[PDB]
Amino acid sequence: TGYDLSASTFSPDGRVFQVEYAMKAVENSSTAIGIRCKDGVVFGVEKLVLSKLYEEGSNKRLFNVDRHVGMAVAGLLADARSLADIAREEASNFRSNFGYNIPLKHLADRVAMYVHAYTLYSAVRPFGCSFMLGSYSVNDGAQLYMIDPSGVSYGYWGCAIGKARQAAKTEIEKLQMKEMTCRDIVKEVAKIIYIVHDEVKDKAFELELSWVGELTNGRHEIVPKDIREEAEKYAKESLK
Amino acid sequence: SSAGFDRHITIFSPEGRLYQVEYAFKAINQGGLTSVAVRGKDCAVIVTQKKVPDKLLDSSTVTHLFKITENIGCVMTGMTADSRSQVQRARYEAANWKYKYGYEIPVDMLCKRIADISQVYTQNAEMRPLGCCMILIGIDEEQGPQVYKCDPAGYYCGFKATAAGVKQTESTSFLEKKVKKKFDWTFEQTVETAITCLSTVLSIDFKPSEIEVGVVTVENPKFRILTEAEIDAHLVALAE
Amino acid sequence: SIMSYNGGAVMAMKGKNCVAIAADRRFGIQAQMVTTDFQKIFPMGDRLYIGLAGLATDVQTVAQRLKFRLNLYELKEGRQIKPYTLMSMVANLLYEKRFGPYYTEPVIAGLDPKTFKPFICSLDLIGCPMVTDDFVVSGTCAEQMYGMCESLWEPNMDPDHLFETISQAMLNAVDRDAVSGMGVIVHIIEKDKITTRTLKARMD
Amino acid sequence: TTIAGVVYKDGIVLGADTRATEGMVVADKNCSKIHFISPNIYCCGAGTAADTDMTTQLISSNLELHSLSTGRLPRVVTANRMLKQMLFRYQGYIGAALVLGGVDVTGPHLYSIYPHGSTDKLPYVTMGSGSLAAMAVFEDKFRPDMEEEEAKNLVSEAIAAGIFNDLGSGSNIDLCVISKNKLDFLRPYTVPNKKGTRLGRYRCEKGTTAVLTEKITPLE
Amino acid sequence: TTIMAVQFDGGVVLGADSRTTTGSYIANRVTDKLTPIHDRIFCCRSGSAADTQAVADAVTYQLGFHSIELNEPPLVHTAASLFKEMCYRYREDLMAGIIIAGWDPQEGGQVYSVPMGGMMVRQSFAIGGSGSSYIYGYVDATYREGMTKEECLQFTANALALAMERDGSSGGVIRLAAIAESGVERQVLLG
Amino acid sequence: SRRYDSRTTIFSPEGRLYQVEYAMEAIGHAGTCLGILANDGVLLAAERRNIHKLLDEVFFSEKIYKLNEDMACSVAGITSDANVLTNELRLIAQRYLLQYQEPIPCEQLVTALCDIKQAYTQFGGKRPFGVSLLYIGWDKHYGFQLYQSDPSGNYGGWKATCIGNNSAAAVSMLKQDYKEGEMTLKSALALAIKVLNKTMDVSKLSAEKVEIATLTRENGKTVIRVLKQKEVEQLIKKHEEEEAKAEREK
Amino acid sequence: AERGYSFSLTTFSPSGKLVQIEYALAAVAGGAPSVGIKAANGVVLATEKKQKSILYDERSVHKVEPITKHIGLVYSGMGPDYRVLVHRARKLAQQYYLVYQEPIPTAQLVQRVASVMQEYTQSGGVRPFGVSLLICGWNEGRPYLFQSDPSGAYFAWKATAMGKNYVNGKTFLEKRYNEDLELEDAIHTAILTLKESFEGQMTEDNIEVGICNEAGFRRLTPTEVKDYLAAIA
Repeated sequence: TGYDLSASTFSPDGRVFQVEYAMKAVENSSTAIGIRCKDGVVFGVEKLVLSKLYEEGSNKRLFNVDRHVGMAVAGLLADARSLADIAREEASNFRSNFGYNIPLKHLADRVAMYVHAYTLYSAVRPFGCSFMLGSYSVNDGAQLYMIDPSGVSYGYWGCAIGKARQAAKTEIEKLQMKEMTCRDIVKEVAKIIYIVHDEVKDKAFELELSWVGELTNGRHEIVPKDIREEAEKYAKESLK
Repeated sequence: SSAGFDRHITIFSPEGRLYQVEYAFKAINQGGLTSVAVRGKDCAVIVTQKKVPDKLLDSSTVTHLFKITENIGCVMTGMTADSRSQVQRARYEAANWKYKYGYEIPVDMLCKRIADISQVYTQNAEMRPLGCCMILIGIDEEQGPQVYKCDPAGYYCGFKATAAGVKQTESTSFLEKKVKKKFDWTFEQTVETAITCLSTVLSIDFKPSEIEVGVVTVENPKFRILTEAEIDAHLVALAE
Repeated sequence: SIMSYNGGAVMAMKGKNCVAIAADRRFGIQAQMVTTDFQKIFPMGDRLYIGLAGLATDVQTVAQRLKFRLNLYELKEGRQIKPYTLMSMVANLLYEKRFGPYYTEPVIAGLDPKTFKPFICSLDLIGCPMVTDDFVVSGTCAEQMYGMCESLWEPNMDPDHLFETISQAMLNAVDRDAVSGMGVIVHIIEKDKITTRTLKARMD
Repeated sequence: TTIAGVVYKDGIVLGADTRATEGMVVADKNCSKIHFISPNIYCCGAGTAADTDMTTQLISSNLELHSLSTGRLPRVVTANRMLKQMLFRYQGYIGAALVLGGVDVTGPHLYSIYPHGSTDKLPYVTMGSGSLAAMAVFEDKFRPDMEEEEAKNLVSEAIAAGIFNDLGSGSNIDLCVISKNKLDFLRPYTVPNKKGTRLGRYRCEKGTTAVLTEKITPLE
Repeated sequence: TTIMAVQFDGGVVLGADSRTTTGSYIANRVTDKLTPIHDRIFCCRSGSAADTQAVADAVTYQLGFHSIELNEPPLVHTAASLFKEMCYRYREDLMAGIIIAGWDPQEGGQVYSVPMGGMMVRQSFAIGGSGSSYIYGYVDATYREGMTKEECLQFTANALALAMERDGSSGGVIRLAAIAESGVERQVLLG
Repeated sequence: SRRYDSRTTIFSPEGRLYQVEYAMEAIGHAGTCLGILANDGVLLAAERRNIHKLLDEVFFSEKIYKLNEDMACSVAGITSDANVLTNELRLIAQRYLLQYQEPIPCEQLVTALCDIKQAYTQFGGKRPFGVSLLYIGWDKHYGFQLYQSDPSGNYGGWKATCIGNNSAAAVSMLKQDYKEGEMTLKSALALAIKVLNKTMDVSKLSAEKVEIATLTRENGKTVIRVLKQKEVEQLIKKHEEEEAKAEREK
Repeated sequence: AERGYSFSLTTFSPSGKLVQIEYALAAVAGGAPSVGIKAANGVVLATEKKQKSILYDERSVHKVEPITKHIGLVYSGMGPDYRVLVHRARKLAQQYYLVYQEPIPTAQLVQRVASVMQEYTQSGGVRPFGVSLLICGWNEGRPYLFQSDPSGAYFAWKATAMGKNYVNGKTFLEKRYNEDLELEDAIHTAILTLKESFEGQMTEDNIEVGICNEAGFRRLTPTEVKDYLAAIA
């Protein structure tokens, strides 16, 4: 009876209703996944199609915060760009006072202290964005971290948010991940990406893919469709 | 008793009781973890564990062991989101005392300065009480080791051996009879009794890689923990 | 100089069971006199006075600002004011401005509220407390104050010899030296009664 | 104004002159520049008084909020870093020229406080106007402190060295014994300087002075 | 006053004088100019002692809270960047005599000189001190490339002795500091 | 946060101040004081709700609190709630002496404190002061003056007062006692004794439970006479003989 | 209205009584017993600390936290908000000590703290202190024992008691303790009234007796507690 009003108050069951509503708020958004190979980290984003809707290559949830770091985000898009600028401004403070690459561990920790703080106050509101953080460096290596709206900082080799299909991360164990060079990895993930998330719910869709690792020498950028072209090349013939 | 909107904010009750604060009792239950503290003559040993629902879990990132100072470490319970925001505050005042004072830190009264910030969290108008539970060890000159477990009500608490949490109530029941009587405590004696006190609760007794045993003993005063090597040897030493 | 602007000399001499304090009545700018009826030493509490030597502003400013904090301490606690409590009360007031401090030579000589035992002290313009076991002298010329009194003051001096010693001391200094003059007021207080006498000085 | 001291095995002995001069005429003939930092820590004053007095009172007030945090007994490393911390925050607008010493669990330690905030750890330090005379005795005659007593004489030898050499430090010798268990403060220790006797009786008898106005105010 | 820093393959070697003189009078006969920031990161200080201590205490607090939170090796180059940013903003107030020389796990032994201007630059050797004006020709000749930690203690002793004996400000007892993977090594030499 | 606000400051629909009406219910209870006109002096008396005899009574003046050596104020209400206003007005009375050097008159002294209690009622939603205290003193213009404070921020100043609960039988008697001033300072205090003896709950006129402080106008000291309770008992028995003499008529 | 910065939550009941402040007295009543006695030379305090489990050692946490070397004190009821005003009183007692140069009396600690404690209750958004403080010490040669309350009202009692059944222990301290007695006799009846609501086990760690000497406050170790009370009273 109103225990979900103030974000600064607990609940009769001893948890935060504001976070419980924030966890499923990210689930209604389209799927954005991530995975890390040995020398690199892979990102992906699904783009839903209802009517048209608009130009392809628009408002992609894939963003680039820093040289070696990138953003695979889900949920409300405007709240993601705000966290994109905060992570960009935080990356600007590190490159200024220090001048080298910001470690992914503490970069996620800075955002972990932010996302957690907004959930504590009833004035502001929690975040409806659950994103993926991953990076690779020559002196660090490939790490991937999963951040949740509750403010828990941690990471696995892979995680999945967005829509509830979750079958696109199943075939990854059926293929070589840490053994592969991250090159063929791009086209190996996209097979079931097309199969599952059936066309009954959404007639058409579109896929974005991004990668950062050794082949780019630590740089992060979205893999072009024309180069190396084998991304969507092998994806169409792997549906069976 | 409750009257008006008092259910929707953090304040007292018509009977003088509390609701929000007492809903933080089960705030640890969602994490479902356990931490028990045992202290010896020259040594102090902490026992903890972690849950691995998926093989993608990384041992380093999901590690629940937190190190405040080289000489003095710590551990938390409950939801790990609220704990991390208290980690830097435990590091903050630490470095403040290392800088200004220049010695082994308030091994006794440090829980007062931490609980003060923890009380500010509770004393704020609208803010999350941060129900994470702080647990510290200690090292002093010719005082032997110290063990301290703080709760997020804003008070300082610590003793020889203390266990508080979900299932920690049955763990202290064995420690009361195990310590006295009359007995002494050696290095391996405190490590062996870390499992037996939990053996009165659950102790599924599986591969030690999931459980983490914190240990501090005075030879080199610096706190530290081994990896997987002799912890299993201390697990097979207690069982003959 | 700054202290030589308005001039003035505050001489406080402790007796046996009593204490005496004296200050000149001359008020003027540089060498030009204004009025001889100006009052420098002001009553503070009961059977306690304070000498002031310096800019007449800081004489009136401190004494009024001291009267402010004077009562506020006595109204909270009905007990008395003590010469020690009022001593640092001026020191905290003079320390309010570190690099801007007021220019004065405060001399606080008053009896102990508990017993007849007298007490004397003198503070620097920056708030530095200082105490002596014989006398405290503050004024323009320090040669006549320290030279005379060291050969005059004695360990045991009754109110009869205490007032007459500082009397001729001010007579010989004013009739010879220049700066001070135009009358000198003397406050000699004891446990039984308060005595105030005004010494005769040259009018030129 | 001269302050000096040396450190022995189990403690420290500090000393300072009692003469405080303002201008060409001595202002305060008997003055104690040793100030209370804490039970086991004492510091010697110099330079500007009211500046260092309010300083050491605010320091000790902060140290009353500092050492008492964990209780135990006050270390100097607590007060040490605060000096270089705080005094540098003002960039040396105030001044100190102080001798800091105390007996901790780690043993006795001495320091020299400078107005800019720089503090150095030395077994012997000399500050003030007579720092040249107090250093000549500490510098050349220094020894590894051995048993207690001989170092208590080394301070009195250096303190008296600055009194008889530098004309700025007159009046009385001061000595303060600071050790772990035992704490002794002896003032005045010795009075080498004396004043000549009066050439006669200069007392002025009554009857030779006229009073313009008299007032009698009886009390209770 | 006079400070010296030399880097070999497996670390760096530092040295400094002891006697420090304010004006004609000697302020302190024995003074350690090395600053124990961290075990792997040291520096040599000169000029104003009060300005060098607090800035070293500030970075110790800044990096200390940062490095302990890192649970990572004490990177030397990032620590020297804290001196680079502070000495640059305060260059119109503070005087910077700090030269950061320390061994790093990833980058090996490195020396970073930070003059009064606040800039940071890496060189094979570092020079400093008021008495270094006479040894400028001696340091540009006797110095060799690819030095060994053994002869580094000899070469730094040759550079300090000529500066301490000639110049009046520098002097006292010679103290050297050796930094390598084996840890901090200090010694006292004279004559 | 609009529902959590109880609209303390904002009025009641009935035209009354909602917070002040419940405030003055505490003034009708708790503190009990009195005042009357007297020549060449003024008297004050109060009865303690702490009157239980287990106290030390080492506070000397308690309900009688003396703000200045020349001025006292009888307080009715919560002690520490009033103690915030005491030192405040004490400093307001002291800052007046600072820029003036002349005793603060009673007129502007009351209007200064009533506005402090009013500021919390008009804005901020803060808890208003439930303390109603009296005022005594003397000035070179209007002479003897009596005043009262109200929680709403108004000065309740008159030449008589009824505070806060009992004294009832004496209240209407004070209107028959309305003859203005007299002294013989012991005669006006004798009238105050029949008030304390007759109208007390346990009666008996307990001496340890009440304290009488009188201000005597004197040039220029203005001596305030604080009775030591040694001369109160003889003052109590003074009018008890007169009260026994008053009943000899009928 | 206005900001939301925590305006006062304390309102007046139809009878004029305080709402949340009187509820803080329930925490004092639902707290732990604490007693003190002002007699003759000095003041004696007797508190009660009992471990809820056998794993608790009383040698670390101390109930008595003296404000000054000559000033002791104890408390009743509720810790978290208690240490806030304690350390606040440590900073506040310095202005009187620095400016007036004097070992500030307990009466001035009462006037300053209870004024801020009353201002703390007037400020809303925060729960009032549920701690009833017993302030004691020695000043001007005559000691004092003063009792405060969550509302800020300060009283003075020869022998006072707080906590569970404080009205029953107050009558015992009214009868068994009267006039004034020596500190040794004051410790006696202070433990006897503490043994009233105490359990059937009394050891050195179960009760701790503080005493304020004319020479200034001295906190007695558990040694002297087991020596005088064994054999309690």
